[PDB]
Amino acid sequence: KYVCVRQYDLTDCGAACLSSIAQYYGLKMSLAKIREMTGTDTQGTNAYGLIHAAKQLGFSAKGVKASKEDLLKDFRLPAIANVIVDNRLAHFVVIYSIKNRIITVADPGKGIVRYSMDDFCSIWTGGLVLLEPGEAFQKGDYTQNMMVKFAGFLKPLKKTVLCIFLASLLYTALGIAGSFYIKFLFDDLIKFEKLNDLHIISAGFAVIFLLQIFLNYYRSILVTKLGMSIDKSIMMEYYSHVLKLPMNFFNSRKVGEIISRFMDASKIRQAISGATLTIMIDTIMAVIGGILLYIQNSSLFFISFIIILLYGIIVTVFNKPIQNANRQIMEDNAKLTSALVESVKGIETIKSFGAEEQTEKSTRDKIETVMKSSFKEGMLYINLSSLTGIVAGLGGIVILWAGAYNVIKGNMSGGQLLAFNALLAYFLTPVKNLIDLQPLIQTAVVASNRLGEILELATEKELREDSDDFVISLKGDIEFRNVDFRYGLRKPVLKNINLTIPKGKTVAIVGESGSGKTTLAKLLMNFYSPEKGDILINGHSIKNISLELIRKKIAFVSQDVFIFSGTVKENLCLGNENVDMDEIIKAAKMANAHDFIEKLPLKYDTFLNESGANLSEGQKQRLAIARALLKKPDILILDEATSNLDSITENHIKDAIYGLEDDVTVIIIAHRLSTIVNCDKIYLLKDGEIVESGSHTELIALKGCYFKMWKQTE
Amino acid sequence: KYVCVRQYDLTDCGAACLSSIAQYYGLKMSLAKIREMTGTDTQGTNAYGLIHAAKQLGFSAKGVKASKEDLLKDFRLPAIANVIVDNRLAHFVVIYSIKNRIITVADPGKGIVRYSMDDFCSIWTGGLVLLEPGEAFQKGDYTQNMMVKFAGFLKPLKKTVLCIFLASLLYTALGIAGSFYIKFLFDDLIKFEKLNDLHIISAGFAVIFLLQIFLNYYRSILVTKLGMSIDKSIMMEYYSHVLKLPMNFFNSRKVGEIISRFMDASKIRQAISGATLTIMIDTIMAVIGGILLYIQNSSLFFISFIIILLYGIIVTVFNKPIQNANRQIMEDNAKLTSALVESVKGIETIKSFGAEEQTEKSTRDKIETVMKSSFKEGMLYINLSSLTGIVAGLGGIVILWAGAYNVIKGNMSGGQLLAFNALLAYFLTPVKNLIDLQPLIQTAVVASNRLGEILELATEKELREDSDDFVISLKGDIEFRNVDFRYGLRKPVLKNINLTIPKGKTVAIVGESGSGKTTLAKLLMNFYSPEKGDILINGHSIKNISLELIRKKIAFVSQDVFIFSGTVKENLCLGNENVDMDEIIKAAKMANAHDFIEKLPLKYDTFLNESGANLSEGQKQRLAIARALLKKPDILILDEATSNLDSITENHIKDAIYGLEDDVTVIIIAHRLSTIVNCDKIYLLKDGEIVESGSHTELIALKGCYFKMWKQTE
Ligand SMILES: CCCCCCCC/C=C/CCCCCCCC(=O)O[C@@H](COC(=O)CCCCCCCCCCCCCCC)COP(=O)([O-])OCC[N+](C)(C)C
Ligand SMILES: Nc1ncnc2c1ncn2[C@@H]1O[C@H](COP(=O)(O)OP(=O)(O)O)[C@@H](O)[C@H]1O
Ligand SMILES: Nc1ncnc2c1ncn2[C@@H]1O[C@H](COP(=O)(O)OP(=O)(O)O)[C@@H](O)[C@H]1O
Ligand SMILES: [Mg+2]
Ligand SMILES: [Mg+2]
Repeated sequence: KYVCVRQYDLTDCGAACLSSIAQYYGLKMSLAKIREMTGTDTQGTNAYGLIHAAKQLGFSAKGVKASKEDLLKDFRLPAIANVIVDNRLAHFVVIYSIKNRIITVADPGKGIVRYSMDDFCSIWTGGLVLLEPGEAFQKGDYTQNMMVKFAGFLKPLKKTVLCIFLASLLYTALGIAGSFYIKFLFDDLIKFEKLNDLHIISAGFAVIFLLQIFLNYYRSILVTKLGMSIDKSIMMEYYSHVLKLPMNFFNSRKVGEIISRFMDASKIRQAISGATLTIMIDTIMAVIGGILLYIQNSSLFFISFIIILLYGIIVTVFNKPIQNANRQIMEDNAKLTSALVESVKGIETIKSFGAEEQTEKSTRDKIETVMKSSFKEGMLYINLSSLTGIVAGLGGIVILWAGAYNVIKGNMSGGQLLAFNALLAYFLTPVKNLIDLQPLIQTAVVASNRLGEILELATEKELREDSDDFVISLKGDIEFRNVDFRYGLRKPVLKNINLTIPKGKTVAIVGESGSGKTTLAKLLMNFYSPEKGDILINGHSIKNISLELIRKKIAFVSQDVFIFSGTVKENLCLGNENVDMDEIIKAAKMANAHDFIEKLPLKYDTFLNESGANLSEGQKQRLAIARALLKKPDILILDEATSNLDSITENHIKDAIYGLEDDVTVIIIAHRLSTIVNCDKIYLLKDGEIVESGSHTELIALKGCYFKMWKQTE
Repeated sequence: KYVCVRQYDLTDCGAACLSSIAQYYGLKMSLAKIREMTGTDTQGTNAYGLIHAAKQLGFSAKGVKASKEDLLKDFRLPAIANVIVDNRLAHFVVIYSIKNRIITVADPGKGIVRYSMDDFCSIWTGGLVLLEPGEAFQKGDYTQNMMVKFAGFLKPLKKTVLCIFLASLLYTALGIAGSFYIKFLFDDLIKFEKLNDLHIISAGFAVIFLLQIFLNYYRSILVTKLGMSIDKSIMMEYYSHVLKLPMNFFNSRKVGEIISRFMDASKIRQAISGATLTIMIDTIMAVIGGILLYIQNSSLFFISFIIILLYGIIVTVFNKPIQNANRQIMEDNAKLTSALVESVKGIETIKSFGAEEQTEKSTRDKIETVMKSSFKEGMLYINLSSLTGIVAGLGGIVILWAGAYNVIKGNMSGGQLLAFNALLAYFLTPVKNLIDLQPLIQTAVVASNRLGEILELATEKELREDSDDFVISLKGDIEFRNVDFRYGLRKPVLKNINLTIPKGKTVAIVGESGSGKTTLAKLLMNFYSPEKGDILINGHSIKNISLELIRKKIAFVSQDVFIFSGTVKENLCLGNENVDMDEIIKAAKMANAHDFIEKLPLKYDTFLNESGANLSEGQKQRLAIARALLKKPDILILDEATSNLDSITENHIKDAIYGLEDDVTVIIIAHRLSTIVNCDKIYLLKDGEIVESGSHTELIALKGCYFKMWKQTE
């Protein structure tokens, strides 16, 4: 069988292909784990990541660039081929069989498809990855059934589910009892002209219906409460786990990918609470209805069974094409909305270049594509509805025909036929719902896998080693031994930095843009870990210091500061909750912010709308600096904290942090060389290694890269 | 009556309040016209904007701060009051009546509400705007009916609407004829034991049903085609008008506000093609069904009429609360999504400050609020469904009861009762749909107004003056006369900006961040117009040159560069539709971009994913510079176009610009002073003024702000 693992996101096509190959060869594991192994980033994965993950997964993989002629030759069928769609997006596919000019490929985006050779090589890039099990490829099933894990949420709520079951049973029994009103009307009351009996029986059936309505009300309230509880539990569990995952999880994913998993909570709930309750109620409901129908007449029961069989066959046949059309519509709508967002976000360039006519044409073409996909799905739905209506109406007419024939033959009465028509609802609707549960359960299973593969990921605290409790301070020499680092599986950023930062000293790191300075700042702060080597504080390894203390004694002022929607009192007290106002005022004094914030409306409680969109960039930078010095750190890192600020405020903060109390280490990452000349030591980093060090005068005396940069920049 | 104009967006509370006041006083205008009159930006309007718009509208408006005791006294009741909603939003409300300690206020976000004086004063800021009509307040109704305007898309589609109407009439007639099968069964066939007649009549009714199904198929296909056509037409008209609007429309609105009308298009279409057709079909079909039911039996028809009256009353009663609950749910979901996006985007700061615990608490609280709103709406729906089910089921039971009574009394037969039960569908479903049209029509009207206020806005071309056809190029001295400017209604950016760029000589403009240099760059390109004075080229006013020529002969490289999703060639040729590859290569060389593009996969057709997300900042900026020089301009503006470049590329672009042929004017807006020294003339901008002009030699010698900044920044 050709395994085709669906891709959950837009950037895990290669991971999906590798998972498909592994499952075909007998190894099934989490797709999130493989996506971590392949070094998948926000820009998808590449061939090298696939080969590396296959090699370290047990396979014996290799890469090869081949033309169309090489495909005619013989080799291992299950290979991964890099393809390009629409002179556009680059995907990966799994070739499963090279037949006569026709190639079967599993594409994670679409499914199992057949491409003729010519168009395949038109879209297939020359790259190719060959896989084959090696010496150590122990087969396994390292994954867990995730519907059971989420269904375990029903254990605390067994009292609510039990009441729903009883209410549903009583509702069904009352409805079945009340469906015989039409039988009692024609066979007994109308025929014999009984009036008092008519009134009494009608009043009794009205009371029965009112009881049925009350039971439905109670059951609906209970079901709504159960669904809300399950939704809240699932969303809160997912969010609580996500907030603890390491930093390499957030930089390998987009905001949309993380946020969209919340809808998966409702998708799972719709089958955890809905599908199970529907099954339990409708199985007994349909069994009772079928027994009663067979009691009424066997032939009519068989006719109704044939009707429901035809309905189920039609629905099962139409299942997959409808979901394919829905996926295509979703893709087209995403493309159209992305184009609209891009064209309205860069409207200034379009206006300047006079491209308002071609943008309109492109948008119209995308709208046409969306309409074509919508028409395809609508035609599918119309065909399905027409077939279902034919089946239902012709079955009803045939049931009436056969019932009239049976009444004529004397096998049954007219009231019995009308009672059969009434019980047809209580027999067919449960089975109809049971059949219709199939599309919901598949979507719920997909969402359960998508949301629960993340829950298996180890958090940041679980990956840490054993910590030594005798360390209570981070004051001391900061030693960078031979440190390697690379963001995932890209080219290395840091190669052989080996430096020492003395305690209580103002140290500066300068270099070209995109050279590995912010990377060093994040490495010191324990975001990510060095691939090779160690980082030491006061002679102690960075891995042996508790994560809570390491994040509480190191303050960061990033290049792209972030301010959350809230009061200034809350934006300046993100971590701690018990802090005096005097400390906040003192912290804002050194950042040249208190005078600015005082001019704002009210006091240190003004709400910052839209992540501080009313704020300006320099003001937010001052706020971030104030927060950093408010944290009272042992090490303070300023990653270009004065890039936007004017000369006066920059000088003010420079003299403020220059004369700080206590032996608090200060590191300043600078792009403009003239900004800092008074730093105790200056480190020159060019392409991932330090080349020069010392005081500013010392590097000037020693002719080298620093002097050339100073001369060409000043 | 108390007028309460609801707000269409999140930033038009003050505009909605002013519109409500005007409508209360007899003047009705478009909300978009008022919104642009108030100077509403993306952060909303304030008291000054409302006062200015009211004075422009003929009112005699004033602004004053009021205390709690001030409300005790008497003043003009219809006044706008600034309030603070949930310590987050600076909203505006319209006070209408001051009753005994209870204040009636129209809030555009909620409706007409009543606040206790204590609670209001707790949520009411001291500010107050008093409005009163002046000498010139000629009333009117300066707006059009958007529903009638959007109903004009049915004119070319009058043939399709006619086919649908005829098919629906035939379908309804066939169904009404086929509903008598059960009447023929019991009164004629079963009673008299007719078998061959039974088979013949059953076959005939089956054929009738098949014809009905075919008619439904054809009508559904036509309806789908009609809906798709109308939706596409509305969407394309809206986008075509939006692309032609001035820039003050695009920077006063968010991206979401502009994009959200593409769903309003579908909302309008749902009533353009749904409401009219439903009315036309259902009125006639309900009339026929009611006449037939009255023919069958008068008392049962009256019972069914009472049933449908009760259903309509219940639906009308439950209309408003359901939509209020839905709006509340939408607001809460939007808040939760915004919080989730904020938390995910700023995960680095949360981790660095160890604030995962409190972010989880805030998200849980927002989830709880969402669940509360969801439960309120669910309970409203449960109550509505229970009442409707009671009415329907008890009506059916009562109809069966009264029909049996009439059959016993001899006023009708059993088959007549069964036929009445059958025709109950064709009588009750039409009126049910007509009653259910109310939520669709109101939402469609709101969406139509929202989408059509924009279409009344004047485009960029319509606001221009007469164009001089004798102007063919913009090569000449560029004179800024006494020029004032201010974005929207904020603090003015330029005061007396007066300067002269010589023809063909490279000139630089320097200053602080947020000083008003990019504003000058936009002003020279007809984005926005100066409040006072004129801008001239070669003695010709900027307002007398065709907008097509101005945008064609001026090239702009903004501080932020936008790259559109597409091949490099398409981006480099955004405006012109015809150009040879040699010029593209030549332009790329002088911007130091050709070498980078060569190393990319493919040569120049490399599609740039996600608006060029693959490229770096320097690569994007070099590509934009290449595009601008490819434009072949007469004036080239570089608004900080060398910031992200390294020194080598900076020098290459610098001496490429200095090596430009022809007398092409070059303007360079520079932040770093050292970046430009060789410019022919330098203008210094500090506060909306040029205080010092000249080359580097004289400006350094002359003591002033430029000398101080050069000394303190180098
Ligand atoms: C909650 C949602 C409910 C929605 C339904 C809304 C309606 C609800 C209420 C409906 C009741 C009122 C509607 C009319 C009912 C009688 C009509 C009829 O048969 O015609 C006859 C009624 O004249 C009579 O003789 C009266 C005797 C009543 C017969 C039994 C009716 C059973 C309905 C159960 C009662 C309702 C229980 C209420 C429970 C809901 C007239 O023709 P006749 O045969 O010649 O009459 C002989 C005497 N005569 C010559 C003097 C006239
Ligand atoms: N989040 C990320 N994911 C993948 N690669 C990154 C990320 N951030 C930076 N890089 C890469 O690492 C290199 C180092 O950049 P960085 O150290 O951030 O520059 P700077 O030191 O100027 O802040 C860059 O060339 C960039 O391509
Ligand atoms: N899109 C806008 N809407 C409203 N006000 C703006 C907008 N852009 C700029 N401003 C205001 O006008 C001034 C113009 O500054 P600007 O020329 O952008 O500075 P710079 O030359 O450093 O880019 C700014 O101080 C800002 O407050
Ligand atoms: Mg950086
Ligand atoms: Mg600028």
